[PDB]
Amino acid sequence: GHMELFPVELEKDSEGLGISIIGMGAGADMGLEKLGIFVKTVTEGGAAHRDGRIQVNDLLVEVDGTSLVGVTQSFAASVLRNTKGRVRFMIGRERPGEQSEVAQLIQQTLEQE
Repeated sequence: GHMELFPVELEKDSEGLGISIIGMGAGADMGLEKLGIFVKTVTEGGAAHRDGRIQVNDLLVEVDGTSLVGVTQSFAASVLRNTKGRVRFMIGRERPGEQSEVAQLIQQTLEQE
């Protein structure tokens, strides 16, 4: 499996963006910090919903010129304000996972020799 680090380029309206973020994740390791400021919502009023770029299941891994990795939600909210009107982000979603081994798992139960 992997995180799909795909480039996301939005175009904001005169309104701006139309999303929200949320501070999820656990592991404030102090100098690594495996946190995830994922998209909390993607408001229909804004360009993000109408474009279909930043989706509610996406994660801001890095912005045009600033790596996130796992910051505080305030940091992420602020990076989008420090950046230009159009910036490419690298969204990294953990798309795969439910591929196999779900619920029942593999579980070598029929082999106990």
